[PDB]
Amino acid sequence: NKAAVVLCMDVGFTMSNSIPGIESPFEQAKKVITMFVQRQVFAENKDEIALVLFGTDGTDNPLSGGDQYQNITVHRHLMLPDFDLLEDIESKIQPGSQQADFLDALIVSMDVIQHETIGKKFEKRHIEIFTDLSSRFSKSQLDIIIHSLKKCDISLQFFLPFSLGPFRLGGHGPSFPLKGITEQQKEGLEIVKMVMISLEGEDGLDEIYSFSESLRKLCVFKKIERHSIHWPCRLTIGSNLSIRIAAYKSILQERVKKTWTVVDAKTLKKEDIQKETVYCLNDDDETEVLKEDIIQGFRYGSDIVPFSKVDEEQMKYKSEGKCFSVLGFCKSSQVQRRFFMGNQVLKVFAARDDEAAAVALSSLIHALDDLDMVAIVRYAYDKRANPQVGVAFPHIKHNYECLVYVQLPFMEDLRQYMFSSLKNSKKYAPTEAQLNAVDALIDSMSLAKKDEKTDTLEDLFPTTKIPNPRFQRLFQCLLHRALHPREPLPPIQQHIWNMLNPPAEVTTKSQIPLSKIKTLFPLIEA
Amino acid sequence: CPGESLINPGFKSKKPAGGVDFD
Amino acid sequence: IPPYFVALVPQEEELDDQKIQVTPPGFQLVFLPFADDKRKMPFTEKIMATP
DNA sequence: GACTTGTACTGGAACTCACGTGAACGAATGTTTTTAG
Repeated sequence: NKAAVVLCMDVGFTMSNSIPGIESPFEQAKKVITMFVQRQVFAENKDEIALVLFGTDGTDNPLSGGDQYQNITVHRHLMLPDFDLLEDIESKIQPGSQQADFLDALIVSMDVIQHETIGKKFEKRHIEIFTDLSSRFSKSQLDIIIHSLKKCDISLQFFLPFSLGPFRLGGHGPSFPLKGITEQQKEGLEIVKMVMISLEGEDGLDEIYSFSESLRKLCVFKKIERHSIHWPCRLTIGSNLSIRIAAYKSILQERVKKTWTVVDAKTLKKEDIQKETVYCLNDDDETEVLKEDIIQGFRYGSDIVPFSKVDEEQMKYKSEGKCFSVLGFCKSSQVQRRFFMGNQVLKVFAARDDEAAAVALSSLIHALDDLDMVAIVRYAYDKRANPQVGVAFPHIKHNYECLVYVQLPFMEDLRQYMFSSLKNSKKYAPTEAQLNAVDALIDSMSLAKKDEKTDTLEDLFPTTKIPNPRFQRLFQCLLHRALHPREPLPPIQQHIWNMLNPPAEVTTKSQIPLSKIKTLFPLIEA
Repeated sequence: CPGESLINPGFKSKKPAGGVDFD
Repeated sequence: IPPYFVALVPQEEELDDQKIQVTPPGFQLVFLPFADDKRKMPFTEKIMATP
């Protein structure tokens, strides 16, 4: 499953206008595109990327017939990204001295998508445009653009310097204050809104991001990310009732797919280094014993009991693999989140294409939701997988419904520890002033706000939408080392810290209560 | 202390695992 | 080691009729998944069930 | 002052626990190529 992405970028004079105290839009767009290319390259994704720049002095586009579609250059064709693209983005791409509209650039991007994707099969086609919307443009080709986009199945995404005192990139705050926007910018925003509505309906509004917002949203990869595989099984409620189901891994910790290979310092080759493991007895002679002369064993309280691998396999617990059986139903209040185990969460839907299984699963989910119940079930990936006991609870949304499954603990997996009570201690009991100070601190540091007469909490620091900074740090360090072999690693990028920190308003409001708490609470290190 | 395992002092005696017992 | 966003949920002491602690008082540390820790589910038409 | 015996103190190593990283095998599924009917 491959994809084609055409990145359209403005390099005009307006993009270079760096307002004091705010980074220029050109730099923010460069950072966003660099992040996208880093993710695409270092992830070893088989995705094709092309780059079109509109606003350059020259013209290097196929549509350069006469005096139309000028100041547009196809910097890179539709071929796999490499370090060359990153190097060009970083150093040898400078702002142009001419201003060009984004409509002819978008037409050029569609033409590139159509022509290049003639000898290759691509499941998805995406076009991303980074522009300021501060250039004159003509609407004569809007209808044909929309028709071509709809016919060719091409997705669209817009990135602008402004979203729909101090300013920080990815700082969970206002990037571009709404004081100074030019009229042409308003017209361009309205046109972009019209195009997005005409393409994806009302859902298209959410696809108009901002550089600062996009730097901490992972939105650029939304339309190219691959779906997880499905695990098919049969949910069993008895011995004669079965519902075909498919389970996906809704949540799973993401690790680094690429490992580190040990190489020799003098020569950077892994074939000159060999790693071997040896076994020796408990004798001064260090007698060597072959692997075939080794037997598995276990400790039995100061006594060693030999236990060969074949014997263990013969006598190990055996069960019928690939089972999803409902042990029973219990009140949801009897299952507590603190007891959740495992490292994954499963989302169970009906089978691929069948109305009967969907109806049965919907009936079960609705019954559980109405009765306030969850299903204690037995889960086993396959014959080898160790069977586990888990809880499946309904999850109903306006657009879809499913069963969320999370593993549950065993009796020996629970640790019984005793902790001294704090509410009945005469030495650690806080005073009224201390409680008031803590209450003031909590009030002054609320990450959720109440909306205007609608009773809908709004999250000010949605950490769930923040990408993992480790991957970005690793990618930036790898790129710096590749392009600068003879320099040390650079410091952590500022926007990473900005996105990893809360809004400055919270700290500003919390300054006073924190000082009050410090004065009231005496803390001294031992 | 009530509910303290005789075998291992300091740990409460865990009840035997019953399983699924329908009401 | 990379940092992780977590939530400290208050946990009040609870005792049964035997007067033996079963839920110690303190904070519950819950790990909040990052954006990349999630996965995208395939689109599936929603079919309702009759009463 | 030099040796011996007995007692007390104490920091380092052994052990355990828990987590992260990387490598290998097999199960289950899906997909592609080749060959007999």
